[PDB]
Amino acid sequence: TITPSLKGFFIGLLSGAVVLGLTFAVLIAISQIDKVQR
Amino acid sequence: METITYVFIFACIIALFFFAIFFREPPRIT
Amino acid sequence: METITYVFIFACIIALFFFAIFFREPPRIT
Amino acid sequence: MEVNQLGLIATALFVLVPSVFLIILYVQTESQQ
Amino acid sequence: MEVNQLGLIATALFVLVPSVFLIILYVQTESQ
Amino acid sequence: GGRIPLWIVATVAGMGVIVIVGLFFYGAYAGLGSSL
Amino acid sequence: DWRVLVVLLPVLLAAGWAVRNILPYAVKQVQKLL
Amino acid sequence: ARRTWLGDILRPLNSEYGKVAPGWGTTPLMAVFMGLFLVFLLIILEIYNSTLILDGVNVSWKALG
Amino acid sequence: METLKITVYIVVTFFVLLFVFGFLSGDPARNPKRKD
Amino acid sequence: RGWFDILDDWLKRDRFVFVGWSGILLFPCAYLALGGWLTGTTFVTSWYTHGLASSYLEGCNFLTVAVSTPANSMGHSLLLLWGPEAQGDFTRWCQLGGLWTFIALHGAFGLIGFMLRQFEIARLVGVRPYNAIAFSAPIAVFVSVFLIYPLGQSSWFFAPSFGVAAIFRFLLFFQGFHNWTLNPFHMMGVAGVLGGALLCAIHGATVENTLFQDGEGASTFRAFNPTQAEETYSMVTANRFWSQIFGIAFSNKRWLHFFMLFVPVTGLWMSAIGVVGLALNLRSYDFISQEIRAAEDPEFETFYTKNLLLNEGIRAWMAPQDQPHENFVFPEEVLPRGNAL
Amino acid sequence: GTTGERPFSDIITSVRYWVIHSITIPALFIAGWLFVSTGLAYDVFGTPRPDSYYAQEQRSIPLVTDRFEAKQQVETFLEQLK
Amino acid sequence: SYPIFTVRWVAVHTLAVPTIFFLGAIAAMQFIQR
Amino acid sequence: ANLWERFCNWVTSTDNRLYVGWFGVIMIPTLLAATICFVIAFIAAPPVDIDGIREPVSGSLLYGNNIITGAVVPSSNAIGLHFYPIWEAASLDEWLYNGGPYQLIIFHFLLGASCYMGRQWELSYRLGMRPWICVAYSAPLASAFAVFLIYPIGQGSFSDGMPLGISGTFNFMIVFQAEHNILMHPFHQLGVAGVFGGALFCAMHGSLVTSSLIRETTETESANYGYKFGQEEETYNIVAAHGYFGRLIFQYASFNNSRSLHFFLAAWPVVGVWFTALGISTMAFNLNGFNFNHSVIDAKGNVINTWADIINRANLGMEVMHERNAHNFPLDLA
Amino acid sequence: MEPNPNRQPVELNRTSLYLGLLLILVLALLFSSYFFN
Amino acid sequence: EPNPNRQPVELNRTSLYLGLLLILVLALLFSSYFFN
Ligand code: CLA
Ligand code: CLA
Ligand SMILES: C=Cc1c(C)c2cc3nc(c4c5[nH]c(cc6nc(cc1[nH]2)C(C)=C6CC)c(C)c5C(=O)[C@@H]4C(=O)OC)[C@@H](CCC(=O)OC/C=C(\C)CCC[C@H](C)CCC[C@H](C)CCCC(C)C)[C@@H]3C
Ligand SMILES: CC(C)=CCC/C(C)=C/CC/C(C)=C\CC/C(C)=C/CC/C(C)=C/CC/C(C)=C/CC/C(C)=C/CC/C(C)=C\CC/C(C)=C/CC1=CC(=O)C(C)=C(C)C1=O
Ligand SMILES: CCCCCCCCCCCCCCCC(=O)OC[C@H](COP(=O)(O)OC[C@@H](O)CO)OC(=O)CCCCCCCCCCCCCCC
Ligand SMILES: CC1=C(/C=C/C(C)=C/C=C/C(C)=C/C=C/C=C(C)/C=C/C=C(C)/C=C/C2=C(C)CCCC2(C)C)C(C)(C)CCC1
Ligand SMILES: CCCCCCCCCCCCCCCCCC(=O)O
Ligand code: OEY
Ligand SMILES: [Cl-]
Ligand SMILES: [Cl-]
Ligand SMILES: [Fe+2]
Repeated sequence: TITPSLKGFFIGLLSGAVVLGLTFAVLIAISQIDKVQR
Repeated sequence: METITYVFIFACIIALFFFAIFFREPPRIT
Repeated sequence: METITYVFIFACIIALFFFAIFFREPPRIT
Repeated sequence: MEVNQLGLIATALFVLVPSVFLIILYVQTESQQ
Repeated sequence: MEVNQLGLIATALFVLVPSVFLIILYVQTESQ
Repeated sequence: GGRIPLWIVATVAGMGVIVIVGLFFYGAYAGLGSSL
Repeated sequence: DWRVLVVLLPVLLAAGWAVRNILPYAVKQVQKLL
Repeated sequence: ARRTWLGDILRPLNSEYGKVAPGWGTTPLMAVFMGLFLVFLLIILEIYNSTLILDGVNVSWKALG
Repeated sequence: METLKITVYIVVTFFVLLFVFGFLSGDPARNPKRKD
Repeated sequence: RGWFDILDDWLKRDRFVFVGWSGILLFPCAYLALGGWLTGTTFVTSWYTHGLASSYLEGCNFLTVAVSTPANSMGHSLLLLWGPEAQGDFTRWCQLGGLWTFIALHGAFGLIGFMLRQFEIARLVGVRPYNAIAFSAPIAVFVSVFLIYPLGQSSWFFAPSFGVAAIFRFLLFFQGFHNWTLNPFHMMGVAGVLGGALLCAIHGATVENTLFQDGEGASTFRAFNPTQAEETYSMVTANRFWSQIFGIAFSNKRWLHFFMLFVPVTGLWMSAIGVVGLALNLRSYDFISQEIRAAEDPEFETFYTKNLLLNEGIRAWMAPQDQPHENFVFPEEVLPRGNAL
Repeated sequence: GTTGERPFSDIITSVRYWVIHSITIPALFIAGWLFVSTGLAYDVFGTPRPDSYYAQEQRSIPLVTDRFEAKQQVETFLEQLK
Repeated sequence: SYPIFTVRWVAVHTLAVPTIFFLGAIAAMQFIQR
Repeated sequence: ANLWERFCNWVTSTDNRLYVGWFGVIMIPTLLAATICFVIAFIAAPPVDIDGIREPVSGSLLYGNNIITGAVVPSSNAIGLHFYPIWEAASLDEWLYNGGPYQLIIFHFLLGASCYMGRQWELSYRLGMRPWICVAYSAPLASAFAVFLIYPIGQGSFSDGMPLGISGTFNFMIVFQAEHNILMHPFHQLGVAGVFGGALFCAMHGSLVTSSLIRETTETESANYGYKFGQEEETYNIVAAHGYFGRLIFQYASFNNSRSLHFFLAAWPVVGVWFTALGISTMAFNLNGFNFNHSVIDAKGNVINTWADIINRANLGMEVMHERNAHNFPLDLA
Repeated sequence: MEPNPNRQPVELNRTSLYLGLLLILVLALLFSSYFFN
Repeated sequence: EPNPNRQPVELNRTSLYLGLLLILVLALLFSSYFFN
């Protein structure tokens, strides 16, 4: 069944996803605002 | 060690035969 | 036999020093 | 001293085989020039 | 078999040294 | 802009380090880690 | 517990004070982004 | 170049050098598979490491019987 | 041993004299630019 | 002109600190590795894993603080915060050694990020990637010593702890238990590091003492312009000097600088290999010929047998306190000791 | 040879910089001070205080000996002081 | 006209802020007695 | 054109394949003496009573050593700092038992190496170079004096100088750590920073220059053939190297002046090795590394071990074992 | 059938010879003690 | 100042094959006596 460590695994998985998705979310936003002029 | 040494020398000679026949200096009419 | 081997390698290195210094390829300008 | 008897052939080929390799390449370099 | 242990190195060098000599002379002939 | 002269910034900053570092060396002889 | 607010107060006050003193010029900056 | 019978049979398998699908093609799909495989390898590692403990998975020699 | 001692005393004195008198022989002048 | 190219644009802007795609991996991991080490050395104990104090808070100084390895009972556990050992409790995680794995793993991924950064910048500027390649050596050392080594032993406990003194203890451990000085892979490393340092000093001094007079000042630094095409020192006079002093000199500037890359990079790679062996206790501990003779002939003594007595003292005198999980109790009467001392 | 950020030399000689930072620096310093002087650091990190490395008549180290009960072990040692 | 907030500003304060905080904590520690 | 002036001119000639010079007039015989005695001793010398306790240590190949274990063994503690030339022994047999060859080798070698340094000055002067390469070599030279002369002076005996051997070197550094704790001494810590940083900057400089070689060759040839001995033009682009390294870090942590760069290369390892040679030379007078043994104690007074105490346990093991038959009294005061 | 166009001469200059022989000899000097053990 | 008496040396492929054969067959002959 769904043991304590498998629960921890999912916690770690979602926390990583939040960190990466939040990071990339912020990086895309900034790059959209502050573009380079060609 | 001695069996291996005899077989190794013999095997080198057999390889030499191969090269001496198939990768010889070709004789050409000069 | 081990002593002979150690000293042989050492003497070959000294000999190499001699050729490397006195029989080097000469540096030549441009 | 009771050393490994094969240490001698080990050492001898360890010196001989790569040294011969270099000498072969050196000499055929000179005879191009 | 209780053979002489310098037999191995004596045979190896008997092959190697003269063989290498010939190989050296042959390769430098081809490149010239 | 260039109001505070830089030599004054760097003297005061410098004495600031001398002080905290001196505090760390005093603490080697007092309190925890002093052997006493 | 209370010791956390004690610790965090100088940080919040200092961050407040820098906000107060820089806000005007930080607005100029954001506007220039198109 | 020399033509041979086997060569002529195999020919079309070596005839599309340099052909690409346009732009990003299936790159988004590739990334999905990569991410699943990372999770899959995390699980396998953490099982071996005993950081992930699962019911009925005794990571020991004693699992041979 | 006394013979060995004497020999080494003489050999060392020889080389040290060469050194001292060699550097006294106008050594600053022995350079490639300005000589005196 | 979609979001990927736009983000690429922004990551690769010329700014005071370049970011790049490699920065997404490098900057978080480098900063966390660093922050974990400063946090742990300032506040965190080693009492429950080691029976040691190890933080400024506890009374330690810069030389004795460390982030110490986890307890031997953790094995090779990743020791994730949310893992089954600490169960999400930050405090217990700290007390159990979690900061050690945190620093080591984030440091590992930071090293990758840095070498990717070297690749990324070199590609954007148009130079060859030899700086990245040179950095493989510190990578090999890090992973072999901090990861491979404790992975072959019983646990992370036996990896280096992150501290000045703790590393000193690592060196001494390796002498007494592994006889690491006798290992030819270390010896090659030594030659490579000492040889690199020698090359560094001898090349800098040669250049500085074969300069061309290119200005009138007594401070010769000002007479160099980064865009001049002309060599600033005389290779020819440097070559003559060294040929007459040492017998041989460099004559090829390219070979010279490649050799400077090669020597220390190779030395570090060699030592990494030896440490891999020591992961398995595959030591160069003994010479068998010497031991057979010495066993039979009590008048045979060499510097090799003298150093093994030193190792035997190191092990017996440091094991109980250095390996507290083993519960070694050595009564006075079994400690090896010479006369009087 | 510039990428457009403001030179540091110009910033730290400026009056506005020092109007903000003569506040923000002592504030951060005193914050860290209180983190320790209040005892909070001990509690956050689990670091023993000088009176809590050993129980009064104990000279054994409270060494963790189990991987999966390690947490409970530390908690048991701590209770042997309370 | 220089911008105030930049990637550089973040990198600088990412290091500077905890540095001063740790310095304050380490200073307090010199007065701890056993 | 007199006999002396001709001789002086040959001694200082810049046409000699190897420069002689006035420093060379001393260097050549002393180095030949040291070298010839070292080779013979290493191969064939009999065991030497290094610690003066009639416990001879075998150092040569014929008496059962290999290359790693062999050494020329230091002179007997019974001699201490007394001068022991050959002619002071009743026989060569005696001189060999008591360790005479060590003294002959180290004194000739230190003399010869000091002259080596001066000879580097001298030739620089004859070639119209700047003079300070010899100052870079003073760092290794100082280090050799420290382990062969200064440390034996402070401790009272050449029997505690470094053996002329590979395993003897290790014995020396282990016993040094037990009696001094060189590792906790800041001058050794700076020596490590000097040689680690030296290796680092060696790799850096080599890789940056190698990274920015100007394309002068095809891929079928060594790029080294793109440089010709004596060409006037630089062979790499320092602005490209600086443009790479200043972005790797930030702009102002990278050199754009090659002279400052190469001075830095010279200075860092030289200065670090000066300090480490001075570390050995001052631990010669027993001003040892930091002692934090039992520095941390708890409210009650229990000792709370740190990694320094663990170091101390290892040092104790080296202390109680070394020269195991040589101490009769409880303190190893030298 | 044409001869193979991809063939190339190989070279080793005298300095590389000296450097390689030194490498080999010093390595043998280093490892020989361990081979004899 | 080059010496005018030097000459190139040659060994053609057939001579290599002949020599290598001689050497291997000699070794195959004598090796039994070397091991004895
Ligand atoms: C590039 C940045 C980076 C990287 C590479 C790492 C890497 C690591 N961290 Mg670090 N970390 C980072 C940034 C990073 N961290 C940041 C910014 C912080 C501050 C928040 C931390 C804080 C942190 C802590 C506190 C800890 C780590 C730990 C770890 C390790 C385990 C990571 C793990 O298991 O992830 C698992 C997760 C992933 C790999 C993410 C996979 C993404 C999947 C595919 C997406 C899944 C889809 C989603 C869930 C679906 C939604 C469903 C929903 C609707 C229900 C590893 C060495 C641990 C450690 O060091 O242990 C010693 C630990 O305890 N990290
Ligand atoms: C003449 C003396 C001498 C010399 C020159 C060396 C040289 C060496 N030793 Mg040996 N050693 C010696 C004596 C000596 N040793 C003796 C007597 C002993 C006792 C047995 C040892 C025991 C010993 C051990 C036990 C080990 C070595 C190792 C090494 C290597 C270290 C390589 C390195 O740079 O690691 C430095 C570390 C790295 C390069 C790793 C990556 C570092 C990254 C880039 C760090 C980035 C820092 C980052 C920016 C943050 C810093 C911030 C913070 C500090 C403020 C090197 C070959 C190691 C080895 O062989 O490794 C394979 C090793 O583990 N030595
Ligand atoms: C102790 C010795 C040592 C140190 C400290 C060191 C340090 C460094 N070398 C670097 C580079 C190099 N090193 C090179 C060759 C060498 N480096 C050597 C030895 C070392 N190199 C040697 C001997 C060589 C010769 C082969 C090259 C060729 C380079 C570079 O190109 C590069 C550079 O730019 O130099 C100027 C820099 C990489 C910065 C980085 O990764 O940022 C990112 C930071 C990260 C990823 C954090 C990693 C954290 C580590 C791995 C774990 C935690 C460490 C703790 C925080 C501190 C612990 C301290 C206690 C143990 C006392 C850095 C300054
Ligand atoms: C709860 C929550 C959410 C938590 C918050 C956590 C959080 C979210 C974290 C995310 C962090 C974040 C957003 C990112 C920003 C973080 C950031 C700023 C990270 C900092 C990372 C960091 C530690 C970086 C490492 C710095 C580093 C080690 C560099 C130090 C400088 C250094 C030692 C440089 C060496 C310079 C030197 C001495 C000379 C070079 C050597 C040498 C002589 C070279 C030779 C040489 C040089 C030349 O020049 C040229 C020309 C040539 C020829 C040549 O030979
Ligand atoms: C004071 C009296 C004179 C002292 C005698 C000195 C003798 C030693 C000199 C070395 C000769 C051998 C070098 C040959 C090799 C040789 O001829 O190199 C010559 C080579 C010249 O380089 P160039 O730039 O001309 O050539 C590069 C191009 O050809 C590219 O292919 O120099 C080097 O590469 C420098 C680095 C050599 C670094 C090795 C030197 C130190 C090695 C010490 C070895 C010690 C082992 C000891 C074992 C016991
Ligand atoms: C771990 C962790 C984390 C992170 C953290 C961090 C990020 C931190 C950082 C931190 C920091 C970042 C810190 C810092 C500190 C610093 C210091 C403490 C400093 C000091 C300094 C010094 C002391 C110096 C001095 C000096 C000298 C001595 C000489 C010269 C001058 C000078 C001044 C330099 C988290 C949260 C995620 C969670 C998990 C865990
Ligand atoms: C792929 C990159 C991964 C990046 C971040 C991964 C780690 C982020 C840290 C988040 C962990 C903190 C929350 C988990 C705390 C555990 C609490 C609990 O177990 O209930
Ligand atoms: O360290 Mn310990 O201390 Ca200087 O002496 Mn007393 O013993 Mn002995 O001879 Mn060599 O060594
Ligand atoms: Cl001893
Ligand atoms: Cl005594
Ligand atoms: Fe250079």
